[PDB]
Amino acid sequence: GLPGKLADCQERDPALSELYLVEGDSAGGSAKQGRNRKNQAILPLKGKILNVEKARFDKMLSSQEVATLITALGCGIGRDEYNPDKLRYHSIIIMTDADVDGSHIRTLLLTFFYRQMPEIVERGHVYIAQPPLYKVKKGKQEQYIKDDEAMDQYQISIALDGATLHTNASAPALAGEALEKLVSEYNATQKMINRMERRYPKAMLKELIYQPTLTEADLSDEQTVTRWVNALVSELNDKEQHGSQWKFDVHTNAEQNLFEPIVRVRTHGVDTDYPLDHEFITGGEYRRICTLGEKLRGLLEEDAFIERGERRQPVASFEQALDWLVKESRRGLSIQRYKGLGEMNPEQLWETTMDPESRRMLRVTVKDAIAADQLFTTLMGDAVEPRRAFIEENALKAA
Amino acid sequence: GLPGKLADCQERDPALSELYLVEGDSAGGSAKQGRNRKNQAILPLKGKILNVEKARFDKMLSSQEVATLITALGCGIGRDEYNPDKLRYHSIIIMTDADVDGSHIRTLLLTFFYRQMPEIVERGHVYIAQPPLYKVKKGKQEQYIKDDEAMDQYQISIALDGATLHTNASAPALAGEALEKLVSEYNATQKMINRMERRYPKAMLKELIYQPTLTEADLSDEQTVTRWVNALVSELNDKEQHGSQWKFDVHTNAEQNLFEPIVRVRTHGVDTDYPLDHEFITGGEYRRICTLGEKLRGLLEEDAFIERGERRQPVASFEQALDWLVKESRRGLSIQRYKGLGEMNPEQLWETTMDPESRRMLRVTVKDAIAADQLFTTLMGDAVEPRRAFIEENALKAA
Amino acid sequence: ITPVNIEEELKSSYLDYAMSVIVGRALPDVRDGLKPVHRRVLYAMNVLGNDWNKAYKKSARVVGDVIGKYHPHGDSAVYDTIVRMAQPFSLRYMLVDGQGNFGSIDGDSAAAMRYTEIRLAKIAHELMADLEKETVDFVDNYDGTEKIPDVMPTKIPNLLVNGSSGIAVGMATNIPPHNLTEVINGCLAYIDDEDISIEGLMEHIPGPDFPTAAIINGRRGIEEAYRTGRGKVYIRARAEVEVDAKTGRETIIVHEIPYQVNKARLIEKIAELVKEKRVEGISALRDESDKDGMRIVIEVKRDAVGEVVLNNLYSQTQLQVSFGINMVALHHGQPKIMNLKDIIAAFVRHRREVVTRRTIFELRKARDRAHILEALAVALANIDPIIELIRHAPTPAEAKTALVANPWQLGNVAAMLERAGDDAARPEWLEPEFGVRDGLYYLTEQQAQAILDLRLQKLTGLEHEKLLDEYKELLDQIAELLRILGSADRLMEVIREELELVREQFGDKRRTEITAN
Amino acid sequence: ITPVNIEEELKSSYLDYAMSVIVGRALPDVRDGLKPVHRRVLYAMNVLGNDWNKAYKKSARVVGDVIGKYHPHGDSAVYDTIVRMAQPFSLRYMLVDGQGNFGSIDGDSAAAMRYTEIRLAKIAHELMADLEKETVDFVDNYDGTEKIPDVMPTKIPNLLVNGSSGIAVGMATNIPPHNLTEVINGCLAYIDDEDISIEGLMEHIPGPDFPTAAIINGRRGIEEAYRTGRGKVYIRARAEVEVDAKTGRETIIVHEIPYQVNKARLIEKIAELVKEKRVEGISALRDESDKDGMRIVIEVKRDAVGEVVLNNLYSQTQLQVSFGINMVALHHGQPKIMNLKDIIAAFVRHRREVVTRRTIFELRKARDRAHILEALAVALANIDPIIELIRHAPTPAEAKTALVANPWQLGNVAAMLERAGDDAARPEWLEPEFGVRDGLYYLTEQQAQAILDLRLQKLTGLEHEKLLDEYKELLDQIAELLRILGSADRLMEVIREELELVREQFGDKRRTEITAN
DNA sequence: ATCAGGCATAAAATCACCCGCACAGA
DNA sequence: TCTGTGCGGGTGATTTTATGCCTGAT
Ligand SMILES: O=S(=O)(NC[C@@H]1CC[C@H](c2ccc(-c3cccnc3)cc2)N1)c1cccc2cnccc12
Ligand SMILES: O=S(=O)(NC[C@@H]1CC[C@H](c2ccc(-c3cccnc3)cc2)N1)c1cccc2cnccc12
Ligand SMILES: [Mg+2]
Ligand SMILES: [Mg+2]
Repeated sequence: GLPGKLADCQERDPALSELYLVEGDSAGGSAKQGRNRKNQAILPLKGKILNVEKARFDKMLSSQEVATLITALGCGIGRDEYNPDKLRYHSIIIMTDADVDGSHIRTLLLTFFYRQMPEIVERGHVYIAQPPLYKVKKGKQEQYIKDDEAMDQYQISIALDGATLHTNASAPALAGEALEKLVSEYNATQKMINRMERRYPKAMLKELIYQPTLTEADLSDEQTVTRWVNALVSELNDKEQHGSQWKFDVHTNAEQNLFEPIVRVRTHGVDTDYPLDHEFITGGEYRRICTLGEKLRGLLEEDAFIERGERRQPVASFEQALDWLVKESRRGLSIQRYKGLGEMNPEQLWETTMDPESRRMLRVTVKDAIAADQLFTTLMGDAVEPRRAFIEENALKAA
Repeated sequence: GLPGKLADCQERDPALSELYLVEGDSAGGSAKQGRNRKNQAILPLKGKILNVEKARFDKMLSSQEVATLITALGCGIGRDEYNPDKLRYHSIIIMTDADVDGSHIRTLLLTFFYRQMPEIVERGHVYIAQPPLYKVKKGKQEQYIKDDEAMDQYQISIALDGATLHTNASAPALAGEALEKLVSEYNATQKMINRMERRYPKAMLKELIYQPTLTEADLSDEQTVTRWVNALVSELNDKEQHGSQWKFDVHTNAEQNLFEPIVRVRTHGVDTDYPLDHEFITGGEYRRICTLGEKLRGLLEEDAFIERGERRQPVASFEQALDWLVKESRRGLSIQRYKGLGEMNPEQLWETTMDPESRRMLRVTVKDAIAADQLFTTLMGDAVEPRRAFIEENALKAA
Repeated sequence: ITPVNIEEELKSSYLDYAMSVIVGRALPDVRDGLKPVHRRVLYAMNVLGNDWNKAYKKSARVVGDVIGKYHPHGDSAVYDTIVRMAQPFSLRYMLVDGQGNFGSIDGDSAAAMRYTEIRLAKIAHELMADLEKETVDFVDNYDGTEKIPDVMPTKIPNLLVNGSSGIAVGMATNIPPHNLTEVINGCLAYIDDEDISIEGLMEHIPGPDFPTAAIINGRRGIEEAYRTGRGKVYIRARAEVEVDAKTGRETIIVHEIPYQVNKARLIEKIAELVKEKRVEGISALRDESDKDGMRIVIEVKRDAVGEVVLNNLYSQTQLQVSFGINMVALHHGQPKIMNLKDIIAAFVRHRREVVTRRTIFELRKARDRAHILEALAVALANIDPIIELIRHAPTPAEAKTALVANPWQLGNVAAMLERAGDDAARPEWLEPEFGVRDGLYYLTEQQAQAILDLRLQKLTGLEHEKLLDEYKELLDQIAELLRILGSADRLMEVIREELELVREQFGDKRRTEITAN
Repeated sequence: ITPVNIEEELKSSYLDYAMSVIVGRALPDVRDGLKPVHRRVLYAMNVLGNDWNKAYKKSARVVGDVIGKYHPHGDSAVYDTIVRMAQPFSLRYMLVDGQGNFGSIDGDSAAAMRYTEIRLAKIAHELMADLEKETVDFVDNYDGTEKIPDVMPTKIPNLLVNGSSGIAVGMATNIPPHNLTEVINGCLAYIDDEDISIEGLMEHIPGPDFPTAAIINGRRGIEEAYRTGRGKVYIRARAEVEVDAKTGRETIIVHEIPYQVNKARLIEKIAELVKEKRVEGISALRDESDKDGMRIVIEVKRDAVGEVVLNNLYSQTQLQVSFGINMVALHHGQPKIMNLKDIIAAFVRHRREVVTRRTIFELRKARDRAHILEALAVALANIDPIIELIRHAPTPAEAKTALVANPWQLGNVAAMLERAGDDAARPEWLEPEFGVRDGLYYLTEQQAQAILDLRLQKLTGLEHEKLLDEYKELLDQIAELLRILGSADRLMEVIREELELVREQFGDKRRTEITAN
């Protein structure tokens, strides 16, 4: 029969009614108070549902949540009673939470529809709702942030609201098109450096930005490369604050006539050597920090200051100026991150997620049928060895 | 059949087996680990049981806890199947908790046995267990205290361990038989005063101990009674710390020729009069504080001190000396009060409650059969008006 | 094995349970209108610093603190009484702000403890006013080491502006809510004349006021409850019948519903009554509430009359309920049935005690501070011998004992010390040996240690005038508190200003209409 | 409505869940052997002051603090991992003391949270040693405003003396417990020679040690697990057959049972096997455990042989189990299968980092304190012009700016200042303009404020020698820390003494016997 | 004339899913 | 050649009693 926890709508015509799938009574109670009563319906769920691929057909029919979901749609299950033209709602919307536990429930809900009712997915009746994640209150104005990249762009734009970088007194300042490009290039290079920490020390790579560049033609002379490596290791001992010792070596080679400097360090009583061979000089990683250092070696003389709106403070480095500019904008700021639909008022959930004039929604489609069911067997199947190799391979791609 | 939560014993002969009734899995788990496995059995209960008097016979048989309790004993219920010689245990022991919620469960358990199985109660098979209430650790020695009166006696005895009351220098001290009698008489008078607070102020009654006594023959002269009431109200203004004003009156009467003083006070801007008539002078309440004041008006001159074990501190009043004697004994003391059987280790529960060589236990009997079932109708019956009059009457007896 | 009788075992056990429920669980006090459950929750929220103008805080912290420190009785019952303070259809004046999902009027339950945020309301700070000035008594915990107040020093008359609902052993209570600006006027009318009758007190307080508006139908049951303590009233919903401009069709619109009435159950009951053929003339039934308010639409057939159908729904459905008034509360530790005049007179007595206990604490604190400032001001006029005596001492203990050995001469402060005449600034415990005798000053052991802890930056010419101004301000504040404690009409003059300020700050309007039959 | 493919929606959602369980829920770290659940519980017990030599505390307070401040994941799962640290049959070295009802070996559950009291054990204070000296990193909460340590600065090698048992997505772990005095000897043998082989490291650590004793039957599966990471061992109970002096009756007595084995289920399984007629020769079965230990009595029939019945129960009942060893742990943020030598070598590196991070903090603190004490000692030799300059100033700000305007002459402290030569006590951030130049001293803004906050009781003749002795002690402590940071053999000499002290304080004996087949 | 329900503080319990690895039973 | 079961750290839900006064349904 009809389920007891289903809150139906007043519309009886299909292709004008919608069904929402939520994650318990906490989200279900907030969704019912802020919906449209004429053509929207809510159905709560009781937690993690059964895995269809790992279970047989006999265990599937005896489950309680699956039977409720089958009798809510009204189309049917199996092959003898699978007329798909008796569907009651022409829009199925999944509105699980924004945690990592909500991502697991969406995976089981997606593998239930594809493995049991494929024609509903092929005819385009399944949607995915997108609630916001951040709420930012800046004094008197509130905004909603979709994802982390929009949060980064928002905090960069609120840091660069007032950008008057004065290189020296009685000189024009830089603002607008130059500061944003410099900040973006510096952030890209700093993001590139943090992925290179597994092979080189972090303090050595940041020193190479302000050092003069080394070309391929300078590797044929001993004096230039030994002067470059001596000037590199001279100031690393000067600015050291954690108690480390730095040395250097020449490493004269006979075949493939070159001279490759060697950097030696001792951190906790352990000595390691980091060679700078021909692969590092001609590589693409040294080119980006060389092009960054062309516009940074210089540009800051004595008596230099920055002003955002009214506050003047002298700086001696670009990093100190950027840190003072970032830290000033985080005074009257409050950031709240949502981890469930029960944390929102019913007025807030309607205006951001369920209003059909100001909402964003996805529509699932199938591209290749042969390549789709091969991925469902690997990730959701009984065997554990292709799953472990699939997880381990994608971890190397990010690093 | 046999219940699943019953932990049976290895003895099959009746009149050598015991059954314990406890209050859940928290007490039941602690009772099973510290029992004697040969001839002791444990049966937990699920909370508050049904009221037998307010419920009909049809609702009683459909209950789950009552059916478990019936099938555990094995005697039977009703009249067709009530052979009472098939009893499996000849000792039924009730071991509920030491809260006020544990006293309610014992009342329902007592009214189940008397109203349904009266021959078991009449033949003497029902007992009541008595776990201890306090655990006192004095430095390196631990003791268990049964009730509040034993706690009061213990703290009085630990306060009066060293009692060297010196009235003056170069004089013998009082110790032993006199200090305990003085402390007991003073505590009895102070307990009598606190029940008299509803009719007289507390500060006025404590002043009458050190005042000279007033006889019946002194009520026939104006000068003596006005001097007595003036000397009474002179020092109440002197020692006042809460901002009150005290006055007096003579109140000359014509018939029944006497002179009764009147005490007037103003506490928070409100004025009240407290007459001291002929009923108060000849009453038994004034006699006790008169006999207390015969041995206290005096006995403390200048340069007086007390010493308990090694500490000498001068005092000017008996109350200050008693307070200093009490407060010195509460330095290395820790008091823990139990509120359930799950707070005790299984080693501690065996040595104090369940060991048949060092335990205390009661045995319920019936004195008058006519007067017993009349009390069960009043307290546990449907009508609410005799119950309200029974509760209100006993509150007046304590005050 | 000492035997006992079954008559005395039953009597001793049942009276211990019955007295604990009456005094310690239900039946709120008459002076603040709170059960012991509510007082510990408000005190624990006050200790944490969960103010009304600060950020929100999760309810799990508050529930954990209440369970772990003050209230050892369960976990789910503590969260149930928090959400009753935050629902606007449950209390007339709410005490908890709340944000998230706290249920609905259709019977929806609240969310879990991990998803909701709470903080104190602005009106809840008036209940705990002047708590840290020794105005109430404190009791121990179940295991010691913590202190809980016995009663709250409230400035707002509770138990009338809100209600009570509890079941005990042998008795129960049921009190309706009222309006704040009317009960404050009644309290002021009691202060102006203590012999005010029930009829003279009822022209300021006409009747109860409910948070869900509606209509009270009748005046006979209100006057009986205010004289005796027991009475019965009737509550009626607000509805009307409207016709169409073109056709003769009629509809029934419901705007308000009575107190403690669910809406979904009412709609289901009306639909069941139509289906079972017990009410005739109804063809449709919807629910279009939206955001502007409440609206329920009932369709009337063409062959029926809309007035008769509306009159049939009053006597069959839950569009008219009954309320049974029964006022019991704890007075001096025992239950008592009270009328309207007893509740008003038990509030002014509490206010008198609170003010006269605050004044003594403030006076003692002021006199101690003035006693310290006198010795601080004396020692700055004798800087060189003080420094010489300190520098010629091996240990600070011998330097402390050398300060009290000799009197110190005055100078440049005699005009200050002569203004504080008639011993108005001396502490009450001070011996007559010390103080100002002749032209010399005698120090104590407490005053000598304050000189040795004086900082080196106090020797400038700026802070001395600050000390003199602080001494002048302390003398004026000492004089005013003695003028308050001297008389009683000044004491009653202080109380009226606070009540008028409360009426000005938290005024409201009447929602419920009182008519006749 | 922007469309998406079902291939990329499935891949993106499943990898976000799988990486969070691996890194943030299960699979403990290799440096301290703790999951993220255990670290927050121990840190919250450390913050409250729940020490081992203080009074007990209720578990409801600890669970409420953990839920409300650090761990937002449920309530019943937090209490389940607390009682696993207190049961003596569950962990080899317990971390929580506990008092009350914490379950039994027969399968009894623990009591509620309102009835049990817990506090830290003495061995748990070695895991959080030197936490407040900047030796580890700190991370944020789920909502900010609180800080949680990233890893613990432990001195005791965990993950070997205790074990691990967790299930992740794609992998799982299973590590047995060991003995403390053997793993400390293996750690010292690694320090003395870094090229020690597996066979040379196995003469100090012969095998696992279980808290329930019993017998390990075989040596082949132990050597395979210490070289590769995977292996299988067998655990056998201890039992014997005894005869009667007069009659020829025989009985079987069981003294010990294997690891993770319930006793009541074992007795029920033996009784069911007798009832179903699959084991012959058993006539009775009891359980007489008492307090001296464990004893299970099985009766043997007269026509049967007691050795054959005992050998039949090993291969049919749960008197012999199997253990599958599989060692995975997080190393630099990624899972890895490890052998015995990798776990030992990852502990000494952690100890090196902790000591060399503690030394820098102590050196900086000592140099700042010496810098303050120099300016405090200088100003006491020029008392009269300091007092004159303070008294002739209107405001303390002008008095502060008047102190740094001119140099101050030395006297009676030049012999003290010349002992701290070669700039060994100067702070690293100090400018070369200030300090001691010629025979004069130059003050800073920080040093000038410390003179203005000097108490008046510091002018006596006692505390000056105390300041000089404190300066001498600070110079010696500065010299020793530089001698530690100078070389590496001194650094390895500091580490060995702590390990020997841990072995002396928390030594034990082996419970499990290792035999051959 | 009898029975059941709904109003606020207190007691006590229990069951269904995802995730890998080894083993007993059928 | 299948089918349950148990180990630990996560998600979600659910029923039965005492005690008083008033109503509706049988
Ligand atoms: O419980 S107290 O003594 N009174 C609450 C009343 C009782 C009944 C009334 C009420 C109950 C339910 C609804 C309701 C339920 C479902 C749907 N539609 C409405 C409405 C009102 N609410 C109390 C609790 C907590 C804090 C209190 C603080 N000062 C006074 C009383 C307090
Ligand atoms: O879960 S942990 O990773 N290992 C516990 C082992 C797993 C299995 C083992 C065990 C389990 C059950 C019994 C048992 C059950 C019933 C009857 N008779 C015995 C015995 C041992 N106990 C862990 C938890 C908490 C704190 C930990 C601290 N340092 C290490 C591991 C810790
Ligand atoms: Mg969720
Ligand atoms: Mg109990």
